Amino acid sequence: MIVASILILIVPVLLSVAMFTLAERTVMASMQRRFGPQVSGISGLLQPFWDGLKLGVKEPVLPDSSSAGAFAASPMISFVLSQVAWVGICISDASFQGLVIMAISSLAVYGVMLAGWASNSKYAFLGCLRSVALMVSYELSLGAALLSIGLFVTDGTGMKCLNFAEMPTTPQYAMLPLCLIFLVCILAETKRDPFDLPGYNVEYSSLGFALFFIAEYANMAVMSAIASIYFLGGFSALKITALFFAFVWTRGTLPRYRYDQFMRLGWKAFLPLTLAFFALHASVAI
Amino acid sequence: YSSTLMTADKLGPGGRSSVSGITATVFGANGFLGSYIVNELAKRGSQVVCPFRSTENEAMHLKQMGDLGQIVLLPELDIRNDDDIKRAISRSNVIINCVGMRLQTKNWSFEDVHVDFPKRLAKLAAETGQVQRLIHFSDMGADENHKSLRMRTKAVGDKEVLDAFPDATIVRPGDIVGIEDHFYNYLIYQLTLTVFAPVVESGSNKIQPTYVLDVADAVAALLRKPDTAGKTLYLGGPEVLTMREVYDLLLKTLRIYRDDTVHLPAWAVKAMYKPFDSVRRMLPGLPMTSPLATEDYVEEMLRDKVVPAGALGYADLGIVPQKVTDGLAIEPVRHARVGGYRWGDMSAVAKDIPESVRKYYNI
Amino acid sequence: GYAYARKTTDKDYIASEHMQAFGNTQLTDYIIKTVPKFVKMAVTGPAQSSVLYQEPTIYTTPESLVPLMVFLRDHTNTQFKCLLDVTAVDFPERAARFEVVYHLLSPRWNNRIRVKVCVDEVTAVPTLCKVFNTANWFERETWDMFGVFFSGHPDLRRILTDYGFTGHPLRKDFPMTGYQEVRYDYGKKRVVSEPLELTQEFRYFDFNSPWETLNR
Amino acid sequence: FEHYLPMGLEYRKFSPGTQPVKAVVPHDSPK
Amino acid sequence: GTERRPGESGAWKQIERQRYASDWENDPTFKRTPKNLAEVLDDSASMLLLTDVWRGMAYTLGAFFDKKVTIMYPFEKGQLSPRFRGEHALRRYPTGEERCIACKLCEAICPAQAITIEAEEREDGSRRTTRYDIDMTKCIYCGFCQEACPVDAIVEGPNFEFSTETREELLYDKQKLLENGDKWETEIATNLRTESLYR
Amino acid sequence: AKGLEFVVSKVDNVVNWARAGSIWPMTFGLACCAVEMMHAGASRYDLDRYGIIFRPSPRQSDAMIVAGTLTNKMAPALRKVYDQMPEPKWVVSMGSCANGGGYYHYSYAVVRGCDRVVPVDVYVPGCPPTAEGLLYGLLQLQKKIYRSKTTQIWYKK
Amino acid sequence: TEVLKRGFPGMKSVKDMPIVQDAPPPGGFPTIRIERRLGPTGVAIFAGLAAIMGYGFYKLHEQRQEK
Amino acid sequence: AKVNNFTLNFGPQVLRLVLEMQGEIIMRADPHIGLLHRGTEKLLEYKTYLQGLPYFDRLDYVSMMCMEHSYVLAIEQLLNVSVPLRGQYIRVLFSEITRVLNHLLAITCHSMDVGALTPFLWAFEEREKLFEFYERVSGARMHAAYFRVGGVSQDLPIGLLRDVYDWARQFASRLDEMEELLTGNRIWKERTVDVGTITAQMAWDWGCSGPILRASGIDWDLRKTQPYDAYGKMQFNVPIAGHGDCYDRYLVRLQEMRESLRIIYQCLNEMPDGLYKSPDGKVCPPSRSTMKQSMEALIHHFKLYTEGFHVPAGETYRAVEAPKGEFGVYLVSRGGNRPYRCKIRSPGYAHLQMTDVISRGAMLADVVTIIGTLDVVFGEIDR
Ligand SMILES: NC(=O)C1=CN([C@@H]2O[C@H](COP(=O)(O)OP(=O)(O)OC[C@H]3O[C@@H](n4cnc5c(N)ncnc54)[C@H](OP(=O)(O)O)[C@@H]3O)[C@@H](O)[C@H]2O)C=CC1
Ligand SMILES: COC1=C(OC)C(=O)C(C/C=C(\C)CC/C=C(\C)CC/C=C(\C)CC/C=C(\C)CCC=C(C)C)=C(C)C1=O
Ligand code: SF4
Ligand code: SF4
Ligand code: SF4
Repeated sequence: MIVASILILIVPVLLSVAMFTLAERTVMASMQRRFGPQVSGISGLLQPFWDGLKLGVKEPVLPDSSSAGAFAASPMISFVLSQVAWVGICISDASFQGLVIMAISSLAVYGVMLAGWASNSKYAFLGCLRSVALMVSYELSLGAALLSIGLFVTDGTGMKCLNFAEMPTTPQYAMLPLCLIFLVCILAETKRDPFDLPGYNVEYSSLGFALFFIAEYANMAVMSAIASIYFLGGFSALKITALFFAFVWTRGTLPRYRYDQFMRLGWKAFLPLTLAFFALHASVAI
Repeated sequence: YSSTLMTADKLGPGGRSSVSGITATVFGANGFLGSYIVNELAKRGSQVVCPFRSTENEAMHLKQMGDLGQIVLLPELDIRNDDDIKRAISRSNVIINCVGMRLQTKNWSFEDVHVDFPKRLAKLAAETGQVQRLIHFSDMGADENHKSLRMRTKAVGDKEVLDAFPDATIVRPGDIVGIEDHFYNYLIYQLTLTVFAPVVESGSNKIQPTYVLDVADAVAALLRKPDTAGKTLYLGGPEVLTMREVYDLLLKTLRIYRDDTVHLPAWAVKAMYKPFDSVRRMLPGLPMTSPLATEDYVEEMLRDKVVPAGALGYADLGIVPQKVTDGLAIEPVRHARVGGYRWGDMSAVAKDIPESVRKYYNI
Repeated sequence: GYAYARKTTDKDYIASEHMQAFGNTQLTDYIIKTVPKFVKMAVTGPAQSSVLYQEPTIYTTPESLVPLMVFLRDHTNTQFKCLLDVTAVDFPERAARFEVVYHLLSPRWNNRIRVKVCVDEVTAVPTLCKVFNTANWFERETWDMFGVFFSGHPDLRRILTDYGFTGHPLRKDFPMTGYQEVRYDYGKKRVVSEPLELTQEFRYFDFNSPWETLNR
Repeated sequence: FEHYLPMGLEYRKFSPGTQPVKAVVPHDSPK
Repeated sequence: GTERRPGESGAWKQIERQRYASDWENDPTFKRTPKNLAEVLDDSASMLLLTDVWRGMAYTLGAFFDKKVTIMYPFEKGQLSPRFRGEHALRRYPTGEERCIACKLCEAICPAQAITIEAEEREDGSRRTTRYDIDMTKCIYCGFCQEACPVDAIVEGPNFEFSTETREELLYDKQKLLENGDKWETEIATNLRTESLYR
Repeated sequence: AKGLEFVVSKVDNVVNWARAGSIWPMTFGLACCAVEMMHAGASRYDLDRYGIIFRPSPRQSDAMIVAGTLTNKMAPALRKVYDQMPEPKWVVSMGSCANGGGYYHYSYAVVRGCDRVVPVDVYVPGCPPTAEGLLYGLLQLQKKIYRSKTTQIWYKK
Repeated sequence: TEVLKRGFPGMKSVKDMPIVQDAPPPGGFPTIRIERRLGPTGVAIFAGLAAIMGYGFYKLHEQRQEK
Repeated sequence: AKVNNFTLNFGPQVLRLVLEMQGEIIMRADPHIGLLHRGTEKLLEYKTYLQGLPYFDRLDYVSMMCMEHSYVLAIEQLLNVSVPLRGQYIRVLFSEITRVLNHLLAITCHSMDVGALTPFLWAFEEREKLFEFYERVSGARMHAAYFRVGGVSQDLPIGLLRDVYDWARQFASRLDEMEELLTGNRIWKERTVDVGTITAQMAWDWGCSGPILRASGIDWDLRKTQPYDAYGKMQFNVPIAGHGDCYDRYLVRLQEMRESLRIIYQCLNEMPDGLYKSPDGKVCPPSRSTMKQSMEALIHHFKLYTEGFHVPAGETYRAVEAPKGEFGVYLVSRGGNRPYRCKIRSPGYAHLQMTDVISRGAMLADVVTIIGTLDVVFGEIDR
């Protein structure tokens, strides 16, 4: 029954990832006064499936100067971690569920760094360290935000936890600036605009590349569900769609930062703000 | 006919825009050897007609090889149909056969490819009257008394070709090395990517490998010399090697420090390869199947494959063949070594190199 | 560094009367009288700045090109601060077949001038890199195209042509299509240079009338 | 705020091959 | 707005300069220091809580709900004019005789040398071409040949959709150019009935 | 036999529908013709509507669009980037310069056609071709992809 | 020759030849905008934010006591 | 310590750059060019003066008619040819349409290199409208070959000024909605403010021109100091900034689009009736009706389309305020129907030479901003 529940979870995750990448193309097109994919299937509804099948019959490039095992292992590790994080969202009852998902998302750094070590490109090694530095820098603000969230999460028996079923079903109006910081931290983790300067998958083709992008979009959906649980009073389909629309909307209208600019932002703005909010919420919670 | 083939219509000094006067049909032009032959003919200003069975994507690389109008591409070739063969040779004074096979399939057997098609090709070539030369390719180990089926069907087809077209040249090269070959590539796929590499007996059978560019030059040298019509030539490199020596050279070149080969008796190798040979028919042909995983390869490994004494070889064509073990021929296998090819520390010789060069290379 | 924005109103005028009269009429005689050893020949002709005026052309030796250019940059009446280009023209009938040409612009008084040096293939021209910073790439291009060596340049190397390119293409005796051409070889697996062959050779049309009077 | 994309007949009402008035182009001066 | 701030400076020399000296207060393009409480709250609501990102977001959301400028090719087309320079073509008189008389003016004016012409006299004494080639891969589509022709024989027609799969299909000889003219004759005549008022 | 051949033909139909509807080209914006290729990707013509995504790396690229003149200095770099694309791949030559040298055909510095360096599937004529003409050429390349039958050829080997 | 092109029957002088070209309408075209044309007070924004956050903190206190 | 420079190769895929870094800070930049050098200066010696005119469209192929202008003016000065009034007005009007096209592409490609994708897609539809204006008068969307010696090639078709006025009536709104995404945005400011600063002395010492020169506080516009055609009649302002910034160049370029709109509106109301070509029949070809009815016109048509006019012996340098700066042609005439030497001066060649002194002290993510703000096209750089 656990294997059945996990496969029944896995099916809409992949279907949703295909529909997310189509919806990103089409919403980005509608903001730019065009159409986006319409030809490939009726209303363009077959475009992600033909992208996946095109990459399926695409030639796998295995460079004969790299280490083949780590090269194969990097997108597998990314994909596996995304699927495991989704299972932790929906098929768990653990006491420290948010800490579990934070631990899983801290493991997601390895696919980037294994891709940087494996492929023998000069600037893949240069960009992997930058991407890892960005993700590493914003993980701390995510953790301090979780500290602020957990100060008010108590179940019926009186025990404090990070269990998702014990979270309240009303929006957390008291933590609006922390919610905004959380959303920009999600944007920084997924390497989206305005942090998309670093790429690391420059040597990958066919289904290894497809695994990289499925992992990226599934991680975006994980973080969207986490933000909707923590701040928006629950996990729902409408909230997932609205937050995804917001992320595409921000990608349509903004330019990106330099490397040192978002490093200064994450180490001089977001971390002191989350720590100061934690101290204020701890003072309130007494 | 004699040397009017190479002289009578030759216009221009011999580059891409010149005219050599040769109209040639190459069967199996998208293959390993055929692509090099088509490049050799077309770069001197010859019209080359290329029929093919495969998809156009696998034949697109032949389109580049000649000037406008000189590479002719005919898709959907069916060699059981005489109309396609008749259309493909209808303007050619040279026919070159590179069609061959290594494994049997439920649609194609060794006799269909090595016997029936060369016989019908030689007959249709002799019917036209304008074909002055027919170059047929066979193997160095071809023999009617061979236990391997492909060598026997090749020798039988050689006999049929020399019967139906009496001035056809039979060419019998050894193992051909190249970037896209079937000799070092499968041996490297056997040294790596497998738990163990079987070697038939002691590996003391002798071979004479040769380079693909030398065979491509040999075809043009045959087309120059009128005496070579009706003859049989054996093409082999300047070194005679055993299979154990070839394996040792590949293991030294690849920089592998663990000999994963094991020497096995021939019955054990045949017992290994027997389950995937009784099921080779009723199957359309599978990808990534080695041509060394057959009993015919085991029978070939129990014999020498060298140039016979007194035979016509490279020297009668004026060609000094290149070495196969070292030089440009061994450079592709040097790219598959552990870690990468790479230069080195590059600091002993950068001592008296000028100023901007060391900083450019960050030495 | 001149022509700073000073008037906040719309200006309906170009220059002043006295300085424009001096630049358009007296500048040739002025340059000849003040620095006579620098000038060997002068032409006053159809005016780079506008169709309505006249402007000078100064001929000088290579031994005094740098002091003349420093004088033309820094003198209070001739403030030629901008060097627009350096180029060459080939005259194969002359003993010294090259004319190196320098154009200058004066933002202070809305003027322009042209400076010429005549050399052959083996006489070096002093560089103007220290006087004008744009002289670097233009001298590199002139060396690339004509083979004029500029002595004292920091790094005189070719800038426009191919990597192994020997030969100077803008000479009159260099062919339009050149000597070599480029193709991909399937056997060598490399892009290879070969001697030139053309499918259709270039057709030269000789249109020139035997009654025409203007040919010089 | 002026809108991009004008509607029907508000821009390029006549195609250049269906000019509504014949054109008389001077090619020489009367002098 | 185009105003500057100490801190929003993109470089390091100016960042070091603004935090160690007050030379930026002399420059009129800088935003001045807030002087009272309400100005401090306005500056903080500018820096924190964004509100400059939000104006661009409101504009792009307005564009999301606006009209689109995409045409559905090949069911819908763009807009061109009778002067448009497309595929070259050779023309006839209404009787069916060729207009071309082998004057070789279009071959002389062609800056690409894309035209090759040979001629002799026809069996009825007429002056006509025996070869008229246009290398369409050498052509630059300038229209100078159309200007040089004194009998309106060579034109650039209104066709732009003529991509092929082999390059030998783009070396036009005389017969194909006459076939193009026989295809496009009515459209070419309609275009030339307007463009003869100007040329 | 009839059923399995019918299934194999439908596998070719689906694979060709996928490959033609997911062409990811690589941009060589060498010259003039690149601006018309930018106009093809813009909101009026919308190359993204047909499933076309421009990719920066050759490893994810399905096609090459040579849009501009090719010089002797640029030819080995173009060849090297072409060799790094994985199979199956196509080449679209755009404009007179890439087609046959064009206006620079008799120059000492220009390759007379990108045919001389790489093989080409579809030639688009013009100097420049319009963006709509480039759409016509890309739809023709899609038609060439539709006529391919890869698993039917493999089934009869 | 120009009289053959633009002249009309009964034209007395060469100065009477018509001219019909692309021209602006009588009076010209109307004028257009050339230059650039262009929020709430930070006190108001901070007041609304403080009101929302104060309501949130009151709800947090109430749910804490209920728990 | 004794820190050696780390070097980097930046793009075969047509600018090649060899950088040196001391960490995250660049110490040197060396552009390697010639990947688009097609030898057009040699090929122009083998063409007649009309034959070599479409070479100039393919130098700065974002701004075509402005490249044609300087070559035509250089020929006209040596020929002593006067242009009629309507042709001068048409040349000014289409030169300003060309400047608007170039500035739209330059600003939006710069903002796309920085990371903002929407302004590109917004501005290219306006670019499509101005391409339709090119096509309606020349039949080509880009390489028009419209400007000729002594005037323009054809007259304006009836109905063009009506549509140019209808576009100009809404272009200010388009530029306004363009600036709402970029001008008051902190990310764009933090990318552009104080990046790659150029002072006036460095601008004149490095041969700068165009909107670079105006952003460093220099009042120098060739349309106001050395005017050509009817630019002296035009009433417009020169925008001036004083930091030498990327941000200041962006603001100057937007204001220059406003001023080009002002000149376009003035040309739409003062367009005169009359000749658009010079009446010298020994330079300008006759009309097609005149050629088919008079013997002298047919002789002049035959000779002007084969041998061409003979330019008298001499030399000139003529320059135009092209939208990237000063574009100039040095024409050397021996007396024939072919140019003896035709040197082409491009502003982007001089602007790209400055990347060694402009990128010093910057980071890797600011190189693309510097390259984008110099406004370079390699057709005119690599002739
Ligand atoms: N070292 C070597 O490789 C040696 C080769 N030879 C012989 O020389 C020739 C070289 O072949 P090689 O290129 O080396 O290996 P290939 O397998 O690459 O040659 C195969 C060619 O034959 C074609 N072909 C095979 N079967 C058929 C068929 N039934 N109908 C139509 N075409 C067919 C293939 O087309 P498709 O691609 O569609 O299958 C391909 O073009 C062969 O005859 C080989 O036996 C001799 C000595 C050694
Ligand atoms: C601008 O952003 C974007 C990109 O750049 C970042 C992109 O690269 C892509 C293109 C890449 C894609 C779509 C690859 C990632 C997605 C995949 C592979 C889809 C996953 C879907 C699955 C597993 C379900 C499909 C399988 C089915 C239904 C099974 C079929 C089985 C049978 C018929 C038996 C897109 C669309 C995009 O927008
Ligand atoms: S349009 Fe131009 S390139 Fe084409 S044939 Fe005519 S003159 Fe030659
Ligand atoms: S097409 Fe016209 S210009 Fe060309 S040769 Fe014929 S008649 Fe003369
Ligand atoms: S074909 Fe024409 S438009 Fe295209 S790059 Fe060449 S010159 Fe420019």
